[PDB]
Amino acid sequence: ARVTVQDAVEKIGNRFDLVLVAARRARQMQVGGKDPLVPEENDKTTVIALREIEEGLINNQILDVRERQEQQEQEAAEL
Amino acid sequence: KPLVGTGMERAVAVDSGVTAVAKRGGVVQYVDASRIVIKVNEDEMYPGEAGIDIYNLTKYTRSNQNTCINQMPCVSLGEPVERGDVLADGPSTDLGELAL
Amino acid sequence: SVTEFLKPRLVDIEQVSSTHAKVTLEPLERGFGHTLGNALRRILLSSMPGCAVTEVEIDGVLHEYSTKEGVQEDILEILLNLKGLAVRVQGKDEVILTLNKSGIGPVTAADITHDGDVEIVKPQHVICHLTDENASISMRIKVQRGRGYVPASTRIHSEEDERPIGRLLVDACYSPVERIAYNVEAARVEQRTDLDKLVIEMETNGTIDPEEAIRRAATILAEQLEAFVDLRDVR
Amino acid sequence: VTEFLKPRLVDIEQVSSTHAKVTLEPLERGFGHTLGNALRRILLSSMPGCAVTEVEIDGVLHEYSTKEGVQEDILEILLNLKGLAVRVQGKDEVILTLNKSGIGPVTAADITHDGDVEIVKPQHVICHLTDENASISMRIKVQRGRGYVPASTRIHSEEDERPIGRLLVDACYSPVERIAYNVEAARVEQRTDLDKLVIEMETNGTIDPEEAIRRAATILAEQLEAFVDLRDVRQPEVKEEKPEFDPILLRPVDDLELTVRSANCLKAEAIHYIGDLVQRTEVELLKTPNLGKKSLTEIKDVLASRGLSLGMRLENWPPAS
Amino acid sequence: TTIKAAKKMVEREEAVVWDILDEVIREHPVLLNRAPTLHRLGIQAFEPVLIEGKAIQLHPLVCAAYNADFDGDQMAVHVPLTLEAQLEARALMMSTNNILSPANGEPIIVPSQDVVLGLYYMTRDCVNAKGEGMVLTGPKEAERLYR
Amino acid sequence: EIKELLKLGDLPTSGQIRLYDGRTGEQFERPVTVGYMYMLKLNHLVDDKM
Ligand SMILES: [Mg+2]
Repeated sequence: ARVTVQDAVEKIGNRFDLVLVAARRARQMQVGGKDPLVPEENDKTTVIALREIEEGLINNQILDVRERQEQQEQEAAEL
Repeated sequence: KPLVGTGMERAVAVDSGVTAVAKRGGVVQYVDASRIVIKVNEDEMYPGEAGIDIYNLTKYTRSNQNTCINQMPCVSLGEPVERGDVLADGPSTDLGELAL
Repeated sequence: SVTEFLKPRLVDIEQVSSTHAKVTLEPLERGFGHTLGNALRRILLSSMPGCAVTEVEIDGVLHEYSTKEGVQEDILEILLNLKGLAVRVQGKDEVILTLNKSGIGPVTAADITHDGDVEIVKPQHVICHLTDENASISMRIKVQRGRGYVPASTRIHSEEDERPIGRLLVDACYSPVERIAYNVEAARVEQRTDLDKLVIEMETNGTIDPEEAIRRAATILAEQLEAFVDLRDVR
Repeated sequence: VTEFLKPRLVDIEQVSSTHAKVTLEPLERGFGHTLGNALRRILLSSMPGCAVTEVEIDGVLHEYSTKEGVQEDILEILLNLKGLAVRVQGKDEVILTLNKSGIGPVTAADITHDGDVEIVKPQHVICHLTDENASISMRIKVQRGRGYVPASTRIHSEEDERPIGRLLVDACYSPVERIAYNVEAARVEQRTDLDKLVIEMETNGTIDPEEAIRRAATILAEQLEAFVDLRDVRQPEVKEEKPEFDPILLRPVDDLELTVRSANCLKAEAIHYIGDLVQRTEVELLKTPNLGKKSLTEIKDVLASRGLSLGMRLENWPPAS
Repeated sequence: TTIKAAKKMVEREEAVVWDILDEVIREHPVLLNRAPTLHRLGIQAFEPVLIEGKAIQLHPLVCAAYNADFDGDQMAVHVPLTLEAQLEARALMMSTNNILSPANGEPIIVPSQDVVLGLYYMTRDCVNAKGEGMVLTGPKEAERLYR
Repeated sequence: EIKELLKLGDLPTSGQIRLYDGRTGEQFERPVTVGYMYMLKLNHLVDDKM
């Protein structure tokens, strides 16, 4: 149950890229099957995405470097 | 019955033929939920083929707006009634009065 | 003294009429008057053991939206009048009574074939008007004791019990009480002041007993209170 | 079914150890309102506790006066005294001395170590004191009452007499500071909405909030004991005493729901009671004229729905007619 | 497991499936929409809670923004149906994220007649009442004295 | 005329009767007016709109 996201607007430049990176994170988490890093409350993926965006441990650049390193390590394991 | 009426609720109840009106005054002969048999007064009685009057109360039937219109009896046995008096209040009527 | 005070007690069960009654409780120290009054009024109006009609079975008519040659009123008003009456059962909780009558006249509740356990609180309640002579009314009336009120349509559990056409359902709005007013006034004590005596007047259907209803309400309130009288971090 | 439901609490928040939030779920359609109202009206007015009752200053006889040594007025000292939470033993009323001066602000811990009583918050400041030669003291007197006591009922006490002890200050005998009950919707597995109670409360720290709730519940139970069913179920004793046959036999023959012709020809044979018809066979029924296939089958089928048999052997007849 | 049995269980409406419906709407907001939409706030996002009656309960403090009095106005509800759309509805068109009118910086969530009348009656001080000119030490004391 | 009609019955002439709350069980200040008004049910049922 998320009621206020004003601090998220304070964190990211605007709401467009905010909801874009939130959608990418939710796609990589829910239909991606990966693991989160924030304690949940038996909820959906949207509100935990908003929570981990509000904290600051996940953003555009962090998602970019994470997916890049994942692709690199997958290519390395592929040999 | 609407408590705060305007008086017109009587006339508007008898002008529209939604309720059963007494065509000829007489005495109540037979009361039923559907059929009302009224014995005609011998003064108002017709000269030939004398007899009685029989009103068929319109039972539950679909109106033009899917609303159930029905008429209920409002007279007791042998209750004397005059010409033009009400006999069975239809939908939204009570004792000959528009009661929406 | 100032702590561990007294308790109220029933001191009158005076019935001003058959249905309208008035009980008095005393004594109450202070503030307990309005508290207990509102509490008991809410508990009484909320739910009490009721024994109204649930469904009927008329052999002549098929569905409640029809007529019956011989009777004056409509079947819907018959159902409403049957809802208006009240009965009292002691042994069993559910019972099927029979209403059978003939001949011209105002057929009231007294014409039913009563049983030993089932009792009619008021027979003067008119049910129908058998206007025609050769008109014989004969029907079954199901009455089951319940708690509170339940609508007619939402009371269904399957679709096989309603297959008999004669089974006509009515909303079992069983409620012995109809209105519960209360007030407080000065009480009597050998040497003290500001003691409050409470008075509850109740206009009821006449089925349940005033003291019995007050005691049942007090029991329900005491149970709901003991539900957390010693509440802890329980799950 | 004359069987109500019981709540199952899931949230008991004890934030700050003096400001509690309890939930109760589920309840009936209206039990939450009455429960919250009763609990509020009890905790606010009818809740025996203890607080300050009387103040004693050296020579300031009037609230419209001041005394050097403090940076406030006597009304501020009275307001601070109004919150001095302190609990007492079985004693009904006890005085406490605050014969102390100095420099720093005076707090609640400055009261003498009266072992019979104990203050909740000794660190609670009583009055910010002037930092120079502030030579001023006072005395307090605490009691135990029912609930909030205004100054009006003590104006009569002021009207009675006037020794040095006659001062004026309210007494919040109720140990709870604030209470708020609320109702919300609850979702039973099939029922859509029922009353869910939410009780927020805050006390002076004399007792635990849940302890105050339990005490209010116990006092309400003590009040209601005089009418609770006289017992758990009011009848843990069952017996039985019934006659052998049924009173249907004494009922007239017209209670059989038969045709008028059949009933007439049955009454014509002096058969006006079911008990006088059950103890005989139908070999004599056909002897009476106008007793054909309709009347006989109707009579023998009505008793079939009643279980009794046409033709029996009983000697107890007729009791008592 | 299969779709046919699931549809049968849903249409039968067993008492067990209610928790599934409660969980699936716990964090899945919908879009309330007024029939005439003139400004942005004609469509808003709201987290639904399950209730009875075939009527849609609405917050009183938003109808003024919706220009929808309670004289019989009919409104519609839409579902995002997409994770991206759900996140967007929670982010941009959320009720809490829309309180300043798109026309003026003034709050569109201005209180309506009932609440302001209640508060005006509450704060309208008289000259003589119970507790005239007494003294208190906290708002909780005032709440106790009032209740 | 309405004043004298109310005076005929036991009802107060002011036409404003005090009320008591059902939940809190206390008295409402500012004695409100209560009466018996004729009301109509429109043909805009929710069962035909949902
Ligand atoms: Mg409108």
